[PDB]
Amino acid sequence: QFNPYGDNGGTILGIAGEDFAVLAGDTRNITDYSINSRYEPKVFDCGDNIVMSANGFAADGDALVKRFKNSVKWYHFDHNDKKLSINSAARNIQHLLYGKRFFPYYVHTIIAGLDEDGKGAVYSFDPVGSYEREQCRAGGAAASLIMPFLDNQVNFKNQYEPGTNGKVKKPLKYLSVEEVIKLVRDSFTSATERHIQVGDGLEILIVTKDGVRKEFYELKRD
Amino acid sequence: TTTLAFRFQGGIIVAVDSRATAGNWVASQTVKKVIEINPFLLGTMAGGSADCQFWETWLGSQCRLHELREKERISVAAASKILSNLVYQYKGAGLSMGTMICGYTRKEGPTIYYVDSDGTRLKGDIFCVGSGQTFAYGVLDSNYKWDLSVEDALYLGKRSILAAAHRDAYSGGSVNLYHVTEDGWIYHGNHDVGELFWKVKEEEGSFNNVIG
Amino acid sequence: TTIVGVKFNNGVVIAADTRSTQGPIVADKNCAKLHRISPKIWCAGAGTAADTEAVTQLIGSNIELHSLYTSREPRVVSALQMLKQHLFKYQGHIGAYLIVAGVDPTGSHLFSIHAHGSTDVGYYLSLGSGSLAAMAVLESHWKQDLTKEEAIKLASDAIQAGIWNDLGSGSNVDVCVMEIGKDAEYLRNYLTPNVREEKQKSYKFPRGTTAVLKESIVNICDIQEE
Amino acid sequence: MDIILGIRVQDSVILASSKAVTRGISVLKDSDDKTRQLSPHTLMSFAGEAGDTVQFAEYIQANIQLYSIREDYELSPQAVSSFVRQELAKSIRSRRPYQVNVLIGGYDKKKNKPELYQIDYLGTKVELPYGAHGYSGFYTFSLLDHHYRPDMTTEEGLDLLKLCVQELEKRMPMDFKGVIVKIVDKDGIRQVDDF
Amino acid sequence: MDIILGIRVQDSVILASSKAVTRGISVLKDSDDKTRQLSPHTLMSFAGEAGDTVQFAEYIQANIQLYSIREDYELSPQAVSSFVRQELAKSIRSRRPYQVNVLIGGYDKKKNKPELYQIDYLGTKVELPYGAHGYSGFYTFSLLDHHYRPDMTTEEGLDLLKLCVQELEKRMPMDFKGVIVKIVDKDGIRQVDDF
Amino acid sequence: TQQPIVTGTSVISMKYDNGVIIAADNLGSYGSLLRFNGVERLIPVGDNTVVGISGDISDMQHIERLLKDLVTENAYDNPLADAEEALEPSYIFEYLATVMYQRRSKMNPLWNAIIVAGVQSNGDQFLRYVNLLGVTYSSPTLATGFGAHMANPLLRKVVDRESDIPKTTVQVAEEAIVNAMRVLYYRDARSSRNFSLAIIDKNTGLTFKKNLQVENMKWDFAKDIKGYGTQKI
Amino acid sequence: SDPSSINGGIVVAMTGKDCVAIACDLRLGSQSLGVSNKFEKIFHYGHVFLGITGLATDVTTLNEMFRYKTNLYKLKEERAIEPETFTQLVSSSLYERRFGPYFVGPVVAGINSKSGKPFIAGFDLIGCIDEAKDFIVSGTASDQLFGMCESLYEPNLEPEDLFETISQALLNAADRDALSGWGAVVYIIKKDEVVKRYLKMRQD
Amino acid sequence: TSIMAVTFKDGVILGADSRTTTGAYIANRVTDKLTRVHDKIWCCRSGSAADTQAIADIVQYHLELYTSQYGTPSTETAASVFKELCYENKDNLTAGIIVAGYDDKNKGEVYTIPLGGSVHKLPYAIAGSGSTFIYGYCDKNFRENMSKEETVDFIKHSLSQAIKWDGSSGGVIRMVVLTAAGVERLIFYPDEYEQL
Amino acid sequence: TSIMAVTFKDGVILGADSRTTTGAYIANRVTDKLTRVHDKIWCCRSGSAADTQAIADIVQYHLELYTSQYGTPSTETAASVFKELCYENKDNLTAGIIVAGYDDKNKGEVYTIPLGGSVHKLPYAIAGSGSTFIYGYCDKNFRENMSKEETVDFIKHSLSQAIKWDGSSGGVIRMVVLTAAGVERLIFYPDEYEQL
Ligand SMILES: *[B]([O])([O])[C]([C][C]([C])[C])[N]C(=O)[C]([C]C1=[C][C]=[C][C]=[C]1)[N]C(=O)C1=[C]N=[C][C]=N1
Ligand SMILES: *[B]([O])([O])[C]([C][C]([C])[C])[N]C(=O)[C]([C]C1=[C][C]=[C][C]=[C]1)[N]C(=O)C1=[C]N=[C][C]=N1
Ligand SMILES: *[B]([O])([O])[C]([C][C]([C])[C])[N]C(=O)[C]([C]C1=[C][C]=[C][C]=[C]1)[N]C(=O)C1=[C]N=[C][C]=N1
Ligand SMILES: *[B]([O])([O])[C]([C][C]([C])[C])[N]C(=O)[C]([C]C1=[C][C]=[C][C]=[C]1)[N]C(=O)C1=[C]N=[C][C]=N1
Ligand SMILES: [Cl-]
Ligand SMILES: [Cl-]
Ligand SMILES: [Mg+2]
Ligand SMILES: [Mg+2]
Ligand SMILES: [Mg+2]
Ligand SMILES: [Mg+2]
Repeated sequence: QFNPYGDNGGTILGIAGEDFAVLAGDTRNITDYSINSRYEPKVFDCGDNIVMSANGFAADGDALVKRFKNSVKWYHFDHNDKKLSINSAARNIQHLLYGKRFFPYYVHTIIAGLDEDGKGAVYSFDPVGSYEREQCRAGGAAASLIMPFLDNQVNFKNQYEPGTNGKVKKPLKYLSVEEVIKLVRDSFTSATERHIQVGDGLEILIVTKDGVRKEFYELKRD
Repeated sequence: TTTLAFRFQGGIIVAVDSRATAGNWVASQTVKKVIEINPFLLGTMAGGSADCQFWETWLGSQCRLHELREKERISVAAASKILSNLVYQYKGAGLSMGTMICGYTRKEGPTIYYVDSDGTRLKGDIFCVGSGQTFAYGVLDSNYKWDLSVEDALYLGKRSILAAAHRDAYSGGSVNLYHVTEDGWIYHGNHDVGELFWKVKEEEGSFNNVIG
Repeated sequence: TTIVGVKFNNGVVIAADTRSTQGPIVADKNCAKLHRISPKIWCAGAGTAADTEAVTQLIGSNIELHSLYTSREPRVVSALQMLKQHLFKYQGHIGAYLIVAGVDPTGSHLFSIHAHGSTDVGYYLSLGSGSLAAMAVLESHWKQDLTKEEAIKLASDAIQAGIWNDLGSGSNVDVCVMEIGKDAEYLRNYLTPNVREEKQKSYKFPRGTTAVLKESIVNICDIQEE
Repeated sequence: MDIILGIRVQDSVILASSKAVTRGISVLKDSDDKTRQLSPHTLMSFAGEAGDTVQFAEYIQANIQLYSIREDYELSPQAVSSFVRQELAKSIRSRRPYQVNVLIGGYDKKKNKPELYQIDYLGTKVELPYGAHGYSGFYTFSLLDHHYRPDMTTEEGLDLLKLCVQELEKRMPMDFKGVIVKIVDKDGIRQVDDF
Repeated sequence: MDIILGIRVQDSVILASSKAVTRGISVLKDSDDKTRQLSPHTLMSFAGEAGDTVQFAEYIQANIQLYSIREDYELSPQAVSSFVRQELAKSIRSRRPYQVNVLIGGYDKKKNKPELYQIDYLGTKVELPYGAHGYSGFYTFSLLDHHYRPDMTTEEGLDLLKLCVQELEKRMPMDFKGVIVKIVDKDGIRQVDDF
Repeated sequence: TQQPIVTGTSVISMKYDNGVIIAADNLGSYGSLLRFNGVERLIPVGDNTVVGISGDISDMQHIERLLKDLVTENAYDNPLADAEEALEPSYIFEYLATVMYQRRSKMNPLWNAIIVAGVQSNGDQFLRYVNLLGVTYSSPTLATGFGAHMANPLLRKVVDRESDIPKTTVQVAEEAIVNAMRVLYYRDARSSRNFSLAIIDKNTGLTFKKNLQVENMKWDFAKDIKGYGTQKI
Repeated sequence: SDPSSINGGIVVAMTGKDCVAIACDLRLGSQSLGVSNKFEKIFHYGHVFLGITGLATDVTTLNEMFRYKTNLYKLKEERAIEPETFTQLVSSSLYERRFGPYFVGPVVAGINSKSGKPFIAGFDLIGCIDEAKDFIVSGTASDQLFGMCESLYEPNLEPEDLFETISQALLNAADRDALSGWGAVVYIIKKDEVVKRYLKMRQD
Repeated sequence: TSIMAVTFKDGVILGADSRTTTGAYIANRVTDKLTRVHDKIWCCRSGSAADTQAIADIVQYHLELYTSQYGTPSTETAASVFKELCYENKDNLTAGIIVAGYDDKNKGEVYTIPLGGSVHKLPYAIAGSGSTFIYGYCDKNFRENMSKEETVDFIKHSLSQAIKWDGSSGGVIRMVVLTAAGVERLIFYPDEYEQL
Repeated sequence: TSIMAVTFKDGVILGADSRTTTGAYIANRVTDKLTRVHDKIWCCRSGSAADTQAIADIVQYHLELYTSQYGTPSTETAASVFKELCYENKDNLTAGIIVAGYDDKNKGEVYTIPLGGSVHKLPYAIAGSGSTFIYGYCDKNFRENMSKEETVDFIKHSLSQAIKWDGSSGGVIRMVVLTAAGVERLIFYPDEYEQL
């Protein structure tokens, strides 16, 4: 019997800052126990200061990103070159995904950018289009390894202030772009060590009011 | 998921949890399981996240179109039936929903409809829906009265979700409270279970089984 | 897993990677896959980890008793025969895929063993999920009359091919050289090409960060006098 | 069978067990006692597959009664519960396992404490203040979480138990024909004839 | 849903229908009216798969009400029952059939006779003195075979109906939370509020 | 949904400093039967692209006709069909990739794994993969089927990352490819000795080599191998 | 259906400077239903500590079995069993049930009384030994624990610092698992003193 | 697998390819499928490598113990021991074995034992997946009382074709000659037999 | 089924057995598997009798309509029409067809179309269940530019062996000769070809 789905591995990570947002993802592409590519870009600039990644089955991922990029183009044509806000993009993606409710895009989608107040924004989707704005989200193969670390080191969960013994929580102070990138790199270094489908390279896209910037880092190739 | 809604003297109380799971994996603790269909209508969400989200925000579009066309607020009966008739068309296809449509109008008063992906549409005073519905039912049925204050009713709903959050492994995170009166719904805050449990335990004298 | 065996002038060398995996998760990053059956008979194992360990211990134990009974140093063919007959009896259910090598009074030997009990002879062999990557290297670079230094190089290169290209293999290269008329040298972590880079941040917490309910001393000592 | 509950209070253990016996379409009996006295201060309620339940309960009873005669001594509730767990833990890897879940309520005369043990057919033992088997717990644990305090009287325990049974009678689909309630304390075992 | 009964006496038809709505583990409602008035002198009770029951009942209701307005005339119970049977007979060979069983109780004003029709989801129609769907008949038909006399009175019919419900409450495993009783006669349809 | 009947095995390829090399054997297997011994599985499109195809041969022949038709269609009303508006490797690939994914989405796939090797207008090397699922990826070395498991490890020792491409000559690259084909003949039970090889260079253009054979094979050592363990004779 | 995730639970162990730490959650459940919040999964035989995740009946059975075996060991050997020796005993015991295994994920932790060397080890359900230098994880949130440990851990942590690291590793892993939590215990083990700490955590 | 045994004037010759496959991967390209159960009684193995090795090991043990008590066994006796194992364990075995041996009294003999465990004495025998492709060739080209050189050519040409068409067969062509003169091993490489 | 087509100096010859089976029962022992789609374009049929007849009938219709508009079609054209039907309806068909024809420009040509619907132009082709047993024989004995008498002997000997070993094949050997001279039918009975 023909199986229309496959698993291309990989892992992605979105973090929303106070006036910035990052969307990271490893560059390794796989099937089963073989490496297809050590550098296959997974996070894409879609225009209008929005970055996107659809992790899981790469064919469905590429199709979805391609269709969203297309949706941005036609949003400009149909509405006098209006900038597609991140919230509007998110709702649009829900309809793209739910449109194939009974033959789904087998992907975990994450977009990142800035909201209309200039603050950092990350949105997260399931394969059939349910979505929610989030401060933090890891997706894909090693998501289960990364999310708990982010609950602890981004939202200061289970952390309290010394001397008070559980009475006073650690205050939720804001994180700089340099601080976030440190947490992203450590997340992927740790994920690479314990997950076989994570490695080769890490590509991070950073979104600010100035535009979209890229950073690349080597990961272990075993 | 644990969601409840009940009619009383002061209108309707709606209370939900916040957890979303994929198997044993906790996918989210910050899920909005109540949707604001308009300033007067609320919908609860249980089952498939996408199905509930998509079709209940769709419901809000149909309700808006009704009151544009008819120059009048849509009834809770009519709104709930639009959703039940829609999902009935998709019956068998695999939609997964358990929802309460909650509202208040002049002609109806406070009204709750349980709507279901199998096509079930039931009017009632008390409903609990989700994996942790049985736990919430225990607290509700023993403490429910028509003559509850808005303050006491709100607490009972909060406490009933907490009870389920504790016992049901697929419920938890936090409690979102809503209070529905004639003049629309009124949000009553997000309540983290991690803090609410220790607070309620201490103040209420309950959960003597657990050590704190 | 990537495991290989390579014959050379005056003996035989075996090698292995050090990754063990439960599904897509790495259970152990520095796993020891080279097992000692006797002082100069070593084998590398792939497949179910408990089985390769257990079946090696059992045969190694019986080989030791046999060596004491006969007043002779154990032979590789004895280990081979005992392993294959055991595995055949269990009809493949003991998931041990072994490359057995060693030196004895007969000479130097290299064999493979599969879980159903079939054995094969060769000058170069490879087993495990990374055997195809390793065998590609072996088929490209192997020749007759290899020296000791060339055989170690070829074996470790074959393991590296597995480490880099096979997701079921990784971390380090373990080697064991068994030369005729010499002690077998077990080279644990012969290569270490996968050290983790320094982390960007230290995650050491301030003392008193975690909330505690109760404390108590645990009595690990025995009942006391007086 | 269906619903079995347990709750341990200050000075006693109270076991409630349904009276219905249903074989498929009909309710054959509405006065069935799903319990056996293992010793003067130890009671075991049970529920699971037909036949296996009574067979197991009576087999345990026989063994404890044998021990009592041999040593002229009553085993502690903890000791009895451990014996029962071992029998079920042995059973689960048998040719045909006992498909039986039990609650063991006993009063330890040495420590002067009531004790309630919950053991499922796998041999999974836990000591609890209140327990249940099957779908009973899904309704009753929220009430007990809320309403239970460890220092209740036996009368308060029965009132809290009535509130549990009322909730079950409201929300459960199956008619379990009420419950037989039994109290285990320092004076032994007795049945509450009006509930 | 679960239990629906019907009995035709001398001058009326009496329909009894359970109040429980159970979804899996919980009883969500205990006051559900499993019936629709098709016309002033025709009542249809129903039971089957969730959603399909009400959807079908309301669809039939709408069609009969449409007929009534168009012709300014009430169809005979026989005519209505034939229409309903055809809809179910059409349904059974559809992509997704209506999984609904119904009883149609009506008073024919032309012939001055009560009439009770039993129709299952396959479109199997029969006129009866008394009828039931599901497991209800297994208990109730023996009582009705004994006690039923065709000249009974609306009250004698209600007493015989009470005896049926009592037997169901004794021997059925499921708690159906009592029944809503409705009488169909020359003066139309009314509900017995105390049963 | 179908099953592949007559099938082709590995297609292997890699980039080098001035272009790309691609190769595939000339066998059409019918299960374990090595049925057809003269099947060309490298199909050139113009003088700047070669499409290597593995998997179902009937579907390959269909794809071959689509590409032939693509050239015809591009020439229509196109005065620059042999110049600025000639078919690019990137155009040909994206077309195939679209078809492959559309077909899988109708649950009726073209049961193939495809590698499009070529050189672009600006001299850039093109090498990208696509299969029956519509999955696509690019890499300095690409291979299908058994090639993925055995050829890639050998070819990645020559070009391990992007920066190794300018350091790799056509002689070194071809040598690596030819060696990989020999290894596949040793170890793939559905391979043949005869193969075709294609080089697309930005300077010397398309060189298509037919009727190549695996040579310099090591078999002599077999004579010493006796029994399966204890046997001496 | 899957025996290893009916009851739920987790165990984690770590090495520090002249010390080891082992920790576990307190939940026992019947799939979605939470049954007990006092089900400890760490046991000790002399100075050797054993944590066990998986099917709860087997957790209890094995504890009783190793108590049985270590008590006989001590009577015959006239000394307490060491962590290295006990690890081999666990492996032997599990593998003897090769084709009818105990559905468990054991974790050994302790300090060798003679050498003073800190020791930890993990096993699969049939005896394979994972003897890590840094840390061992086990249970339904093992993936989560791997992620926490791999980032939070650093070598040669002092006892009171190691406590914080292992506690945060457990707590945050458990909060991303539906079948883990409902309390937690942490053992800090030094050559001749052991401290046991119950942690305050969310009860959902 | 492509295996065959052929009787001729001076005795019998066994022939085999050297390919062992796990699906389409060639696990061993230089396998020795011609195995010795006694000095001048050999066998060709096809099917499961584990099963045929286990069987051949047991047979060698039986014939070694036979020899120690009753002297050299006949080829028929060897075939009977193979049969007893293959027949009585037919449910659990996948083994297709050709037994070939040389007596002085009986000269060259060939017995084939297919899957069922039946025995068939023949002038020559072919077996293994690749044998299907050479039934026509072998039937047309076999003669009785061939010379050694003719029989080597017959086996070489036959297995060449079997290798050419069967993916499960390949590598070198091994042969073992059994005559009064003794036991001779022959090997033929791809470059030699492919050009035939 | 045992079917084959062979090109030679003067053109092409098609050959076939005559056995049609329903399991082990021979439903027809005198079947004609050599069928005419055009004056000098014939085909050999193997697989489902219903499918291959339905296909051959449609092809004959297409080539008849082709002829009426564009004159005599090439053998390549005929093979293409067969392929289009076999490929596009691969899910629902079980047909293995060999197409053979004679042009004056192209002379004798042979195209084989296996299950998948692929096309393969060859000097000669074999197909059907019985073809497996004669791959070795046919490869060794085929030469290009044979005479008519040599090609008849090659097909006769080949199909004889295929019949001998394949239970699904048997009966008479039918042949059809396609040359410039015209169309000649040949038949060979069991007593003739069995003694070969
Ligand atoms: B609740 O538990 O039903 C919850 C409500 C939903 C609106 C968020 N549903 C889920 O968590 C479901 C799984 C499920 C668990 C238990 C009962 C029914 C359904 N999960 C999701 O819908 C989901 C999971 N991962 C990502 C997105 N959505
Ligand atoms: B290798 O990749 O073949 C490797 C060699 C082994 C000797 C350490 N195999 C494993 O690591 C196996 C893989 C496997 C997974 C599942 C079932 C069977 C085999 N791993 C284990 O045996 C294993 C997994 N988790 C813990 C301990 N051991
Ligand atoms: B031959 O192809 O039958 C061959 C003969 C064997 C004695 C070496 N058998 C195999 O190669 C078998 C697989 C097989 C192929 C064809 C028919 C039946 C069986 N191989 C194995 O048994 C095998 C494969 N990999 C490892 C170990 N054993
Ligand atoms: B031949 O054996 O393939 C033959 C050729 C056919 C064109 C006459 N086919 C059959 O005899 C088939 C069965 C079959 C045998 C072998 C392979 C595939 C199919 N027979 C039929 O289709 C048949 C049988 N009985 C009645 C009608 N048709
Ligand atoms: Cl072998
Ligand atoms: Cl026919
Ligand atoms: Mg690797
Ligand atoms: Mg009926
Ligand atoms: Mg919970
Ligand atoms: Mg025949």
